[PDB]
Amino acid sequence: RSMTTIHYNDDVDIDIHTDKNGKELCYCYITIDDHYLVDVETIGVIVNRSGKCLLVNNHLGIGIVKDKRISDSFGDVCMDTIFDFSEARELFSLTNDDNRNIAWDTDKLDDDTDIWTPVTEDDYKFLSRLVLYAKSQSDTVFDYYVLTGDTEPPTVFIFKVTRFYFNMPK
Amino acid sequence: SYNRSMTTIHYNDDVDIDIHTDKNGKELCYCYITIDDHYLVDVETIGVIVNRSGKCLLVNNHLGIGIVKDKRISDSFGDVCMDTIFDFSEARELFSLTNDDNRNIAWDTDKLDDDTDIWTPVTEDDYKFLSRLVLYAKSQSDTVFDYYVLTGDTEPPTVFIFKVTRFYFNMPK
Amino acid sequence: SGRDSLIFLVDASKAMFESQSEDELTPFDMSIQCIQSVYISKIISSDRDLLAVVFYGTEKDKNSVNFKNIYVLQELDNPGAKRILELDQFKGQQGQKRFQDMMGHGSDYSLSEVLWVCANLFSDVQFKMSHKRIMLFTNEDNPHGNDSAKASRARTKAGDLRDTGIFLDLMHLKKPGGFDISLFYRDIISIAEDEDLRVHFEESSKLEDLLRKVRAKETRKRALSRLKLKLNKDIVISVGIYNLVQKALKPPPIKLYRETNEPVKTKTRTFNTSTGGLLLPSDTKRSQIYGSRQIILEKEETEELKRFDDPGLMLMGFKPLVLLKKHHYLRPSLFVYPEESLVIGSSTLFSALLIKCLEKEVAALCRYTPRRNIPPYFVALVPQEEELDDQKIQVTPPGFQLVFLPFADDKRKMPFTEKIMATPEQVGKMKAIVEKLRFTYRSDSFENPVLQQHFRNLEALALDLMEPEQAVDLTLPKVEAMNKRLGSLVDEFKELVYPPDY
Amino acid sequence: PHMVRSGNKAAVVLCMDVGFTMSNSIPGIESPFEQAKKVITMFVQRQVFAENKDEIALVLFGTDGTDNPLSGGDQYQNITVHRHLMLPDFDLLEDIESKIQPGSQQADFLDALIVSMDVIQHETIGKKFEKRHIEIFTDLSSRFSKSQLDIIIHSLKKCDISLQFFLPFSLGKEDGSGGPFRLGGHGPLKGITEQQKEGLEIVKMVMISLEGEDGLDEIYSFSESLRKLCVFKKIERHSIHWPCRLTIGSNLSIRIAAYKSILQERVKKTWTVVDAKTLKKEDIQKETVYCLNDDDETEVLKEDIIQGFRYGSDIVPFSKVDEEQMKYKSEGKCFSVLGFCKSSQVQRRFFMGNQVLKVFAARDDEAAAVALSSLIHALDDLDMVAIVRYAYDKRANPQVGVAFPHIKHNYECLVYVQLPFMEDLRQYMFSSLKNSKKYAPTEAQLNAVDALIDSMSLAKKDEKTDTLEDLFPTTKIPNPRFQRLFQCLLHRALHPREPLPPIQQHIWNMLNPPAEVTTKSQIPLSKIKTLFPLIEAKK
Repeated sequence: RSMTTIHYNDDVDIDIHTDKNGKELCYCYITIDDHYLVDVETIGVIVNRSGKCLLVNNHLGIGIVKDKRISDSFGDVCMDTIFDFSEARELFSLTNDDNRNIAWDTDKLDDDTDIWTPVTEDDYKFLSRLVLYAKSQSDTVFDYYVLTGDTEPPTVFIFKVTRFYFNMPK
Repeated sequence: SYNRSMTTIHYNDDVDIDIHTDKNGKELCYCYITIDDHYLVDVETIGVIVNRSGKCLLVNNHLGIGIVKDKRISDSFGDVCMDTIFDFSEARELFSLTNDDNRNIAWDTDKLDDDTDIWTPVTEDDYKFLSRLVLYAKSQSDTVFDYYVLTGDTEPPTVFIFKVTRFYFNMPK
Repeated sequence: SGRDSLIFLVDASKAMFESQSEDELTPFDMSIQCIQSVYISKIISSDRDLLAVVFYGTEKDKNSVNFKNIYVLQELDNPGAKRILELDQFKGQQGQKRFQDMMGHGSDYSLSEVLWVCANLFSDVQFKMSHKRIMLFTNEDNPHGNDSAKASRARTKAGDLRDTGIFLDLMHLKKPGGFDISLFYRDIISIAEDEDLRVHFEESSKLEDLLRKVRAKETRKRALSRLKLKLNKDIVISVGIYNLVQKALKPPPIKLYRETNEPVKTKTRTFNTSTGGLLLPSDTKRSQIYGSRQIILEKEETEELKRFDDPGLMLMGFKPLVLLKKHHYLRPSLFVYPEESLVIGSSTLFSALLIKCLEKEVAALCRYTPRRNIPPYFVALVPQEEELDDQKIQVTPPGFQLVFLPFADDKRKMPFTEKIMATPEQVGKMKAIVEKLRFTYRSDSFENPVLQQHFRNLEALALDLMEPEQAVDLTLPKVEAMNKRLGSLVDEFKELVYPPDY
Repeated sequence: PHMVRSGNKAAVVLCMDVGFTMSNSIPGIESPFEQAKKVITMFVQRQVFAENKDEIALVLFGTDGTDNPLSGGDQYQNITVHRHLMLPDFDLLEDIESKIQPGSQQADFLDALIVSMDVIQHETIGKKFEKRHIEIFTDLSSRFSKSQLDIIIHSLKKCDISLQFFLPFSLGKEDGSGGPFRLGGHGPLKGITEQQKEGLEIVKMVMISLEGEDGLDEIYSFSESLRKLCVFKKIERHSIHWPCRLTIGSNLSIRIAAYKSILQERVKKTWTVVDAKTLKKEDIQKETVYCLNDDDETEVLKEDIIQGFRYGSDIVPFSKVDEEQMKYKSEGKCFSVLGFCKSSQVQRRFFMGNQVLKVFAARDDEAAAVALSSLIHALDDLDMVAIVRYAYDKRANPQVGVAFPHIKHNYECLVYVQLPFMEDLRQYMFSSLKNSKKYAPTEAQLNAVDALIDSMSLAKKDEKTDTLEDLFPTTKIPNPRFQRLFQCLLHRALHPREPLPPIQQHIWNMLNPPAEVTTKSQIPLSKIKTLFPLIEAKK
């Protein structure tokens, strides 16, 4: 019943679904629409049920995974990643005006929990395969996400998001 | 399993038709559309009906449903937006509207076939069915919607965001 | 009036095919390229004129009355794709070969018959006349020096055409030994009374010079408005306002009927939701919502709250030019010229004001109201002296620059910044870079890429051809040449300025 | 182009004197109470009709009552807080118009400043404010105590509260003093009393302590406040920066931020066409009917809107075009130096566009600042400018413009202005007037014009220090349309059954040159009228 399967190691395989049904982690492959303030085109994050985001790819591969950049929300990832200027938080704040989350929509976020972080080479291979698969599907299947900056008039950032939900073994 | 994805709307005494969420065999799509605040937009709600050929029919607005009597049929959603939501005299013959991802408001990437015909109410129970559909869409517009993007070729070009609630159905023949 | 007519008369004698220098364009090719450029400009500007190209000095003929050595390649019609394609076919070395093959060069001609054919072409048009103009593209200064009978008839016919209303113009090209107008012409070409007696264009040797001369002398100047400049309530003179610069926009699509492709001429109507009838202009009002309050005014009062002064220019004073800042630009400038047709004596006062303002280096601060019920803007009339280049082309018209001045509301605030200076060595290195990257700037050195691409696509579609070939943008910097010219100066500047860590 | 700002609000306390002496009359000048009312009304109208988020409080001192939270008995008396920190509305405007009356008492303005400080300190706890401002409208004709002065200055510095002072008179030095008196125009040290001098000294020293030498620039008169934007100077916000990299070649890049320096201010709201009786938009249906170009009256469906383009004498339909066929693929947002050229080659008459940009180095970038300073100084020393390619984003049409250096004592930057393309130039020919025998002016006419130009000079070389002074700087004058519109809107909101009032006299005064130029012109103007005959055509 799994929508897709990715080989993790010799023993176990990881199931990838297009819907959030009893799933812990969500990988989002994001293409940012052209804005005069944004210097980065595409990114990729892993989000857990608490909203914690780990950055995976920045159109140069999965090499930025080793830096282990963890943010409390997707807005923080945007603040620290996609803007060339220094103090982005001093100019505006990013939020969704419908209280929607990039991965869980209008669900209840869980309390602060530790984010899954790759350790072994099997994890790195799995993320490489997942990023290639997400890039393959990005041209056909994706949805629209909107963030709003509290400027006068308000700034709108449009994202094209491809989402994949899955779980890691204990 | 407290949620519902398929509903039934009764048309007459014997035939009651189904309203789905996915386009897995449907031909007609009703779109309930809302526009956020902007400095060039003054119309908020516009409802349309779209076929697989891309032909669109204006159904309802802020004044109710009695505008379906006018039978305003256009060839694209951008044309309807420019005709109705951009009624400003300066904005009439000013620019155009397009989607940069080649994605339709009803069928997304699906190809549009050659135009064959346009469905339009002829009877009196058709108006009741359309009113029921509009009411059902408006009841579900506060939590069930998706984002749609159009680009206006102004100087510099602007981006318009729409909240769309979509319902797919087949009208019996 | 409104539909100008222009006839391109190109000589086809043997001298028009000698090139002397092997790297210089043939005069014939210069003429063909100039005409084709004029066609492209007319289509791009969407200007509805009538153009015709006629050759004389050929063996073949196509004119209505079967005169000798006069071919009418194109009659008077709006510019289009196929005419430009044919002219392009005549272009180049192969174009010259095919031109000679299909219309031979070298024969005896008579200018009287050529001008008669051109007059007949002007007469054959049904959509009014307005301005009628003929341009000669020749490099022979004495065409009938051995036949005085032809020359006298040519002068008589030229005088008759000038009396009818046709303006004859010369585009003399480079000739070995120079071109002398006083030999044969000056008895045929049109001279505008005493204003255009002297100051005639020099002979053309390059394509850009000839194109500039052709465009300068066929475009009729159209005034945006004809305002009044008032020194006070009593002394008022008449001036014309012009837009020497104007942004070129991509033409919007037109609506056409499916039955027959033609304009629709859309109309707007006001309807009532309840009654369904028409609405009189006095049956509606204007509203504004502020918070939870509605403010209602009639249309007349909405116009009245914008009314300050009558249209025209009111003189406020005279201010030194050093007090005008280059970084206070607001909107594109206009041009002010005297108008003698409205108030008599305006030109003398205009000339005296211009002379004295140039002598004293002063600008006239005035208040500007273009039309009725418009609030005023402060403008500066900066005196502008006439300037000509080596070809005697007017590169700068005499008159006044109308420069718009910002209000306090148009000046925005800058954030606080700490001033960081640079050491003299870094400034010297950057000076070296600037010197290595020097060129000469001209106001007509760049073309709009979007317009060019749009019209190339339209031209390919109208000719029913395949996809065109994209052209390299001329506003995109040539990074490779810049890098080769700079060399290691960039590395040295980076070593002096950029820290190794960042 | 449009202005995009950060989204921060400000708290402004207007401290106004309503005491006895600020009501005196004189044959030719309005009382200081009325002028202060005019300035406050201007400020509040702009705030209300621009729909800003700034919060305004009003504190009157000199009143007959006492409504301040620091009264405590026999202390801070005759100080009323007429309006607490909230968004301004039409109730405040009505209060300023015809509900606040002159008092019959006197109050120390230092105590009023203390009360205003207390209002800011205690009414901003639960909210966020980027700037805290106090504007004081007084005449300095009351006794005051100097005891609390140091505490006042320390509190102002600690809490970061700015001050502006507005007085019936000016702060000019050696002005030289000078028909009917006009208010708000561009053209009295002996007319002030000793108490006014002492108050002025205290105000000057407080301003110097708060800011420095530039603090004296922030003491205005009621007359010049109506013809300036001074009341909005400390609550203005700059635009969000445009970030990019100035590239000279493919190996030299400088991180830059561009701000809008000049941008035309426009009315934010249009007029909605509504029904005469119901006063609602829903009763108006506007439709476009083209039908046919002939008198046939045949029903036309919207399915026939296919449209097409014109290439001269031919039509290319939309049936043969594609969306991706005709689209200039921009290389992206860029600020790239096409090259360098002499300053005299780029002229002002060819400037195009509707904005001017100021280009600084990126914030917190020492290397970028040094590199940009080197470029600016190299351009200034060699008298050169940069011709650059400018693209706002991947969708905006590319532009070609000029960047030229701008060096001042406190900052240095580049200035960008758009330049024309070939298609934007109209090559007209005009007859020479110098070489015209028909329109050649005589010597007497030239002398008369010279006299007129000499008599209408709007500049002066004062102090013989080779310094040229402007007697009519129009770039410091606000646009009269906004004030006229606000006045008419307020009159319609408060007096529905009355016609719109005429234009205020001070608007006319600020749109006209000083009266010293008029008669100096009138004599040579009369001389010129005789020498130049101007007869209107009688066609």
